[PDB]
Amino acid sequence: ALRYPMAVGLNKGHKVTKNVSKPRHSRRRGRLTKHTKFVRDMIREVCGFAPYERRAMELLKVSKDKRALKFIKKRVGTHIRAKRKREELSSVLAAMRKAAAK
Amino acid sequence: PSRLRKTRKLRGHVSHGHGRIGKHRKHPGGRGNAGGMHHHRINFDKYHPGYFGKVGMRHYHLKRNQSFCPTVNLDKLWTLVSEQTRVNAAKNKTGAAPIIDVVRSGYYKVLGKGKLPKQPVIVKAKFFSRRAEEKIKGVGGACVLVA
Amino acid sequence: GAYKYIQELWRKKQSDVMRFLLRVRCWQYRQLSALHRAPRPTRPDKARRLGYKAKQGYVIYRIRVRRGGRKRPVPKGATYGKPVHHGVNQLKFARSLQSVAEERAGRHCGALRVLNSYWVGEDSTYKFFEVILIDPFHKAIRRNPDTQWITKPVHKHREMRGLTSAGRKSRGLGKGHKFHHTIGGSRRAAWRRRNTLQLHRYR
Amino acid sequence: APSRNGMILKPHFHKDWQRRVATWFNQPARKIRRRKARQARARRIAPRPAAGPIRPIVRCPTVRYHTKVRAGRGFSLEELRVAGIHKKVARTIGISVDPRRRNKSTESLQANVQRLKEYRSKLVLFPRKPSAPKKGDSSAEELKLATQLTGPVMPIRNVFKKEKARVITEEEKNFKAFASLRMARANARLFGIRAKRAKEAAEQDVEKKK
RNA sequence: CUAACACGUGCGCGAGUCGGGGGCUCGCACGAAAGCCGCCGUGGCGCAAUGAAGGUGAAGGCCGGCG
RNA sequence: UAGCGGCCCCCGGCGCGCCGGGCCCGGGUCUUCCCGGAGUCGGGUUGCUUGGGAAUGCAGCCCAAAGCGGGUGGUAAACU
RNA sequence: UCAGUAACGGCGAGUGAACAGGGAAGAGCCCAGCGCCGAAUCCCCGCCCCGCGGCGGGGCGCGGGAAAUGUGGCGUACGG
Ligand SMILES: [Mg+2]
Ligand SMILES: [Mg+2]
Ligand SMILES: [Mg+2]
Ligand SMILES: [Mg+2]
Ligand SMILES: [Mg+2]
Ligand SMILES: [Mg+2]
Ligand SMILES: [Mg+2]
Ligand SMILES: [Mg+2]
Ligand SMILES: [Mg+2]
Ligand SMILES: [Mg+2]
Ligand SMILES: [Mg+2]
Ligand SMILES: [Mg+2]
Ligand SMILES: [Mg+2]
Ligand SMILES: [Mg+2]
Ligand SMILES: [Mg+2]
Ligand SMILES: [Mg+2]
Repeated sequence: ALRYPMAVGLNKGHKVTKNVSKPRHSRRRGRLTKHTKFVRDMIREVCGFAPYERRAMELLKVSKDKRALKFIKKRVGTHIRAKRKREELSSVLAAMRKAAAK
Repeated sequence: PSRLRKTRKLRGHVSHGHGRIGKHRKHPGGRGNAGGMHHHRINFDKYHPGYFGKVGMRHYHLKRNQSFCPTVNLDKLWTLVSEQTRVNAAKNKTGAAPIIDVVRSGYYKVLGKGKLPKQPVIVKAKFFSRRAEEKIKGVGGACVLVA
Repeated sequence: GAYKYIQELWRKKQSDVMRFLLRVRCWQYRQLSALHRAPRPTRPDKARRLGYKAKQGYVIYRIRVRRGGRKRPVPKGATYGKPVHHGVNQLKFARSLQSVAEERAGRHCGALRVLNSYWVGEDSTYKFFEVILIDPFHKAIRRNPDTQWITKPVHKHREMRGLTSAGRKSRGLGKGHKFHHTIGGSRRAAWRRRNTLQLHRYR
Repeated sequence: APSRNGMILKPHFHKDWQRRVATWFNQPARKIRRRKARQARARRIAPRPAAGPIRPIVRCPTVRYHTKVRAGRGFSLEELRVAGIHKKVARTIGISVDPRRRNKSTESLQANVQRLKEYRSKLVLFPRKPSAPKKGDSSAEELKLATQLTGPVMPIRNVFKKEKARVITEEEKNFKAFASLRMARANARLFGIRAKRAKEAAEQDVEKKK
């Protein structure tokens, strides 16, 4: 039938072709570089872990996952950061277990 | 001008048009809107009902530009275009109808109030009302939406 | 280069290595006096980042500031007035301890100009900051085109006028909906612009 | 105290407003000084446009004004690159350039490209050395007719396109615009909850089948 | 005295009205005035109200065609 | 006093020429590499401030980071 | 101008911005880091030549020092 552009609805808005372009280089910040990963893992290897990080690692080792999440959230702050930190600590624990087994 | 003011005619009358019993003191009733609920309650209730209290929801970061939506009525609808347009459409025989765009003239919504002259019109707008739509259909014409 | 490694190290302040270092230094700084010139930066990377260059005319002063808040200097209690102003010993200073340290260094060394400062250690009762100063009349900087801005008279006592990086943070300067209090130069300017009558000639 | 009848007023004169009062007795002098500075700069830049660099076409960023067209801050790098202008040379030959602006669409980009090409076709470029001209330069004869122009260069216009009067067909006379708007509003409002209901109905059907 | 509001009065224009801010006028005795802008009416007030809001948004009366 | 009136002195700015000194410099296409600011952000609490309202901004104390990350999207929270 | 508006307030007295829009003006840039160049960098003392009342330019010094715990050139999010 008739499909007139409208100011309301799912497809609201004046129609116009949208041109693709390379994203601005400023959006690239935070992307992990190979050399930076090398440096960060070297520094982690020489330094170690924070006391709260190792306490949370013990909690994950005894497999109290909810306790680990709650403790990390309290110790660090936001739930998103807590989830990311818990995932990285579980990855570290898995790597350590695999190395010990092999 | 100070020439025409009441003060000039008031010189010599001790009192200055403010009474002898009750003088002209500083602030007999309190400053500003004081005593709105205590000793000016009668006046406030008699002349400004609904002054005290709360009602409705709070909208924090209000932006009037989102809600900007000027309106036009059908009696004014033919004034958007020139008279020569309307008369040419009137004495035209091919049945062609002129196109009136209210967004170009700065209106967003068309509301149907007035009587519409009997000739086809292509009204294109952003928002319409049911009565305006039915008026346009009855007079013969088309309603077109734009974004 | 080695700097990146250093920086990633200093970010790991809870590691035992850095913790031991910080403990030892803090002990040394506490043993020393309240304000004294350090021979060289303790954080070469941080001094680099803030603007230090290892050339003649750049000096670094290490200073300590007593920790805590700010209690109201009133005789016993006696902050006479309405109860809303009765507070004495839970108030907080409007400027940071870093800014206080920079201003103390600038006041002591009136012939130099403060560039920036950084944190080097702390304890229960002290905070230790190293502050970079520049001698504006040394030829090594007066003949360098890109650093001779600091030799202009306009840049006298930046720490006292709140123009350094640490001092600026307390002024509430920013862009966006969070910083409407300082549209214009500052809070003073915004308040002035909002609190005058523009009595036009015609009205 | 309130009189018989009237409006409740809230005059904002409870501060020391009389100390901060901005009288405008220097308004004509300010206008004269601004004028004098304007003509002084216009004389200073001898053949160059008095207004300044050309600027681009932009749309106002609001439902209230998105139908209008402004003069922007400066041309963006995508437009300069596709018009064949170097970002550093544009500023010194008279094109305002900013790098912040993006280009979501293509119509605006093409319009500004046309604007830049017209500006290149129209400008007269003086020799870098008055004795010997160069390749990227204008010949001598039209230099004698180079003059300052007043106002903005190629001023912005909001041009409206007429289409002629059309004849009605029955196809668009059966279009229920008001009903269409109402169902569009309803669909936009109920889209998500309908999706969730469809999802739970699907998982319930899967559970029943299994 | 300034600002705000209300009402009454006088004048101009009138569904419109108003340059107050800016600009153009060889800046300058008066003149810091006066004139002009009209694709400088942005904008204000008015032309539409109602609802807390999502929103909606201002006549109809007679004959022929299936009382 | 008016006057694109006169005379004298001094300083400047703009152009022209000479000597000496520095400078060897750009654009497009393809291939390969590289790219970021920490006791800081952020969280809790306390106090002040703001029109900013389950905290606008600032500061003290405690906790304290990440790298497809981080900040913002004016009502607290999880998912997207 | 938005606007005495959104909002705050014994929600009482009172307080109270911002975005968009039109104008005045209009100008953009530089480091650290990441890397590449025999530290390729800078300050000062002695002698010679120029003018020196805003102490500079050129040359000669197996003259001194700073600086590798990092000076200079390329280079900074618009990518290089
Ligand atoms: Mg009497
Ligand atoms: Mg009385
Ligand atoms: Mg009595
Ligand atoms: Mg009185
Ligand atoms: Mg204070
Ligand atoms: Mg902060
Ligand atoms: Mg009375
Ligand atoms: Mg009255
Ligand atoms: Mg307060
Ligand atoms: Mg929300
Ligand atoms: Mg109003
Ligand atoms: Mg009450
Ligand atoms: Mg206040
Ligand atoms: Mg604005
Ligand atoms: Mg302009
Ligand atoms: Mg370097």
